[PDB]
Amino acid sequence: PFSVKVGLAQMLRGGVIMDVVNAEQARIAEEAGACAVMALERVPADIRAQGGVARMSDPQMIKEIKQAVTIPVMAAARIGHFVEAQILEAIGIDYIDESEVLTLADEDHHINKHNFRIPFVCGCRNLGEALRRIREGAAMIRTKGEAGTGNIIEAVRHVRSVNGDIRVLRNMDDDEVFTFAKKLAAPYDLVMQTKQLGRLPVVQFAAGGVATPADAALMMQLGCDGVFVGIFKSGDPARRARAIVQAVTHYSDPEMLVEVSCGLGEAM
Amino acid sequence: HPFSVKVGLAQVLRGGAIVEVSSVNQAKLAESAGACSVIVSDPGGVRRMPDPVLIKEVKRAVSVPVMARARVGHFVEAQILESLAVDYIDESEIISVADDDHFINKHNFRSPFICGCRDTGEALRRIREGAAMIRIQGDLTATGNIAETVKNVRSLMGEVRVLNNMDDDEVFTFAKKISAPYDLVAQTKQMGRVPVVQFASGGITTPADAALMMQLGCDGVFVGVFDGPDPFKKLRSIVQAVQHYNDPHVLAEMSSGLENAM
Amino acid sequence: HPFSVKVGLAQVLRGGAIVEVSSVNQAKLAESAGACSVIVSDPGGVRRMPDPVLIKEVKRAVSVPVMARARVGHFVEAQILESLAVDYIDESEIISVADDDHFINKHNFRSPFICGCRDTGEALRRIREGAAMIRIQGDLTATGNIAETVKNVRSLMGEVRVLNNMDDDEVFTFAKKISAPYDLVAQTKQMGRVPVVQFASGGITTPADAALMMQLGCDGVFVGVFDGPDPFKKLRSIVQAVQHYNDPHVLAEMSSGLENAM
Amino acid sequence: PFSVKVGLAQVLRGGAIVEVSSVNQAKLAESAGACSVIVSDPGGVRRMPDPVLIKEVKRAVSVPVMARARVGHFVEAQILESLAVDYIDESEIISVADDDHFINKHNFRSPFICGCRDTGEALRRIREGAAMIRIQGDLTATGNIAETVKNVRSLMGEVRVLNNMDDDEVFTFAKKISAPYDLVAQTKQMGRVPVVQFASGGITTPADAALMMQLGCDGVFVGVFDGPDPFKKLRSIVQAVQHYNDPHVLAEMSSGLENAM
Amino acid sequence: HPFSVKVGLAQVLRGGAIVEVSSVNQAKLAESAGACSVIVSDPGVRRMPDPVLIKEVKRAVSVPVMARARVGHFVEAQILESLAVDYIDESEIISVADDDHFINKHNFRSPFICGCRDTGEALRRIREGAAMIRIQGDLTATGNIAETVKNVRSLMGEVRVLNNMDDDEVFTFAKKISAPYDLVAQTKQMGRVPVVQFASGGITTPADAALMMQLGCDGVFVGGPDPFKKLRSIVQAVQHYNDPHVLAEMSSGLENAM
Repeated sequence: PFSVKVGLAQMLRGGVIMDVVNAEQARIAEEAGACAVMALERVPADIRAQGGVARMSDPQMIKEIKQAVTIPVMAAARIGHFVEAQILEAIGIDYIDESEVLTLADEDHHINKHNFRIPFVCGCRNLGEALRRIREGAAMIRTKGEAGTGNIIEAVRHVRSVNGDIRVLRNMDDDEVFTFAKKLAAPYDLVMQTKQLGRLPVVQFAAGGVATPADAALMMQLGCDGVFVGIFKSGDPARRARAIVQAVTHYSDPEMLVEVSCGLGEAM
Repeated sequence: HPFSVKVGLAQVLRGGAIVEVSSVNQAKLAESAGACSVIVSDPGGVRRMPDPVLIKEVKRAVSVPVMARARVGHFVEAQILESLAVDYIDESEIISVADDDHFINKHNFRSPFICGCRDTGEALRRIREGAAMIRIQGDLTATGNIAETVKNVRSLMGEVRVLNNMDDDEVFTFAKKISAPYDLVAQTKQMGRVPVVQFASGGITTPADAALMMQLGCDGVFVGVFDGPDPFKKLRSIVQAVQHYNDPHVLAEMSSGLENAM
Repeated sequence: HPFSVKVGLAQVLRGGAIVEVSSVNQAKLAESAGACSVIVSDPGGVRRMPDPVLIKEVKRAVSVPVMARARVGHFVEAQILESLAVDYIDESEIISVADDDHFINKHNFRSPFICGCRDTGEALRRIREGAAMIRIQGDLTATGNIAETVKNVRSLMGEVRVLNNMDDDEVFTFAKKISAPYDLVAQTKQMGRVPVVQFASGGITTPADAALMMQLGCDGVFVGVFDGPDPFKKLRSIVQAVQHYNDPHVLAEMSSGLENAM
Repeated sequence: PFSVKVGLAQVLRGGAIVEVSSVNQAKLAESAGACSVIVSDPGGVRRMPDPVLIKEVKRAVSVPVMARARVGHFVEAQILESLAVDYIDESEIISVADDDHFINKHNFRSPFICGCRDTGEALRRIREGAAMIRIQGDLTATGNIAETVKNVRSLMGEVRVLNNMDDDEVFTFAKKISAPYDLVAQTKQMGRVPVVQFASGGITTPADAALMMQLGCDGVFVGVFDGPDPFKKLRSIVQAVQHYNDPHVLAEMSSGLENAM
Repeated sequence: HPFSVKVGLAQVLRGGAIVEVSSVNQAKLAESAGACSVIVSDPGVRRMPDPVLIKEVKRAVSVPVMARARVGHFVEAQILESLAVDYIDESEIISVADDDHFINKHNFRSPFICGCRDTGEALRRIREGAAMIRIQGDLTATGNIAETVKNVRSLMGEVRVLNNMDDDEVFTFAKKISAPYDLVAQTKQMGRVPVVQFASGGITTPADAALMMQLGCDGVFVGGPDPFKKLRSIVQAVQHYNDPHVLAEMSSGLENAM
């Protein structure tokens, strides 16, 4: 059943997930080629700027969305808040994001995502942190990045961190992986498994600081399966959104990138 | 002992929420929504035991047990509350400490006391002084954040598990380390539980928060609901939540169109 | 190599000023005053490569070569600029870094890149990645102060002099210390120069500033003139200044009744 | 085949293992109830023992013969596997030849034992490929069991903590002790180290030996010869491990042994 | 290149053991046991060996003869080249004559070996003109192979990191190990350090010598009991570093090590 949740997330490759806080928006996201939406109650820029405790979103607003778009719907559940998760599985969302963008609810432990028949997406900033979330049940990893700044510098750090040590791992002396696992503080099986496969045995995405087409495409060029975006804090949400989507599906095509970035308006 | 009788009184709260009120209006609402008790409170500035005319008014406006807080170590304040004949006293680190070296000698009262804690020794030490009930202090302030609360419930429950399965020979050294009375440690081991009702408190703000504490293994929660948009609605939900914690479809409905939390 | 061809393209800028513009109006002014190029810029907040519609508009409004900046390590941004067919890309630490561990692999582009530097190893490291031109970073910000710029030009030129006259046996250890590729070090020694066009930038604000950089031995300057009172006038003067740097009587006239600098 | 080596090592439960440096010593040890012997010819650099010596011992006794390799010195272990030892001890008592990596024990047919100071360490030697764990104490010939008791208690105690821990909290527990998560769940469900667990270091008397056993170990190592009459001392310790919960047995066993070390 | 040529000269030593001698007698012993070459020495301040010595040893044997110069002692090297040794070891085992600069080995015709503790150090020696790299272990006669192993590992390890590394990230990699980027890029392609790579430092037993070989080395250096026997054993060990059966018979009764 893990194999299957993993599988369920394969459908997302080459995808651009978008954060939303209402139907109008979610409608805008699909209406622009957003492979999935991730409903909330505040976008991360506003979370940083407006403070307060950020928690799961109210069912209502999660339902009013899931009933306005055909594409998968995700929702955030405070790290460690297994009961917020529950309430989400019940309500019938496609994916749950145990999101460090929301107010950490347990400093010592993450939700046990296995005890769920619904697939989880966890944040990460490096290989270990990713191999640990996967062991807890996460089916689909993403990068922590930097949430609510419009600066993409941290996603880059992270993406590179992980791909980096992965490549280090791929060609490591077989007798040296043990030690590598200790220093990574990660489960030896999952390591050897990432070694064999040369990548993260689950769908990997970029998140945090993606603000222009060039950003999204850099992630893809760096080696990501897709990107997250939090788009509505810009000037014309549609154009930009369609552009970012177009960007991920033509990431290796400069000529098109130039086209899709043309007069998109003021970013964040 | 008269201690068991008190421990016994606090058991009839198991499976309930305890709401914090500062008027009569607020108490008449909490009881309506199904609170199994209301704790009377004043509300920077120095915070003390609330006025007796107010503790008197609530006690009257509701049929549920009435609790009131006393400053830590303020045994005279506690004598007054007892005199007023309220059902429980909470020696509450939420208001202004009055003795930073000593808590009330709770064995000198007829009233069952509650004390807050952040870990197991704190709880066993409060108990040994005569607390007949414990609550994991958590994040004081009106922070609406359960983290510290979860941290503190986790520390406790977990510390008790370690204790439960411990080699008897090591329990001495364990008692020394958490700074708790050995025999109350040995007790807690025998029963694999803290010998008193154990509630969660601090930062509970959503049906979900409340049900999480219960699933962590608590006997109920405190909520401090009137800094919300629909206090009756939200309060009902939290009661329902605590009452049906293992029921996600129920938890889902309670959380629906709830209005703004804090 | 295709590298010499690029190095070659940047040589036709020798003896010029490169002005920073953010509109079409500003570009049509810089070219009028005799700028041998204009670099297109956005302008706290995060600073990125400017909009292509704007890089397109300038490219059209002027007959002088067009430069644009890309964030450090933002190779996709650079791919876009190349695609737009601008003449030069400046991997610019002036806007928001995008990769703090790696710069663009500039050998993967047809475009000649510029990179900033504060010392010799920084410049040789940028070159080895494929910079075809160097500029002494200086005081970023719009500080109007050349000090850091002079500091950085001085460090460079001087470091090269030390290198020039060095015992060949010691150049290895020298290469290690400034953290630069030995063979590009050995090159720089052979030619007693940095194998690429070397401009000054940062804090240039007066004809005099501009002529000082030139006298220090640079190949030209960047100026970032529109936060002044008469940008055309001042800009003319700086061009004249750079063009006639060793002529004090000329420098004097250019500086006359100039209006307020920044 | 790992379960095969794990299974093999089990035939040591109940035993005392004696460090010998000659045939004359390996014999005394067998002829006193040693359930196995561990060969070495012993500051300076201490290495694998001489293959000749090992053959003499192996021939001079029927009990399983064990030998020492330096940590991370696989080849020394290839050699030992070649001469056909029944067990190889990748032992820190001997000059470490790799400070960053241990022998990849799953590349060998022979069963490996390793040392540990805590649960995490044992679980790491095991994932590497040890089929048996010994809890060390003093690496120096000190005759003091203190550190040994520390490490046996530490080991047992974490296993007990883990034995009853909320499933949701094992992950973080596996992080904090830097152990492979699944060997930690295996260890939880079993309530014990998935391999044979011997005490080692400082054991000098019947009481010492019998204390480790009462503490939960499956047997003990001893290094006896540091004494007045090693034959009597050795039988004593064996008997001690054999009858560990019987105080009258232990009193008799300890009576007039001569001086220890 | 004249460097390529030098790199070729050391490649004859591939697969051998290099015994460290300080007499004619030792050099003979060493030669019979099958030492691919011998490195001359004397044993305070340790210097280039005495040219009478290096001449008696050259005549006494038929295998390549090496000798040690002090780090940065370019003259000492000029001398060795003149009396026609086959290889020069600019060796940190004898006293350092220049703390900041190494011999500019390119200015020589005789091929140089240099020590190293990691990849940055090795490449740096190579740029200066080392044609061969030897790991460094314990500089003393500690008969302990530990540091040696650490340094073969670090080297083998970062090369493997290097081979697979994103090309854009190699510049920064070059900087962090203070290495000439263009040798780092060569090394990456070759998935190897472009010269012979001998372990040295604390090889005391056949097992040790063989371990070094199984870790990827091209050969080893080696510094009472029964020298000829032990020497034969270590040579045998490097020649059959995969035959645990031969490693076994080889090591049997080699008498006491150091």
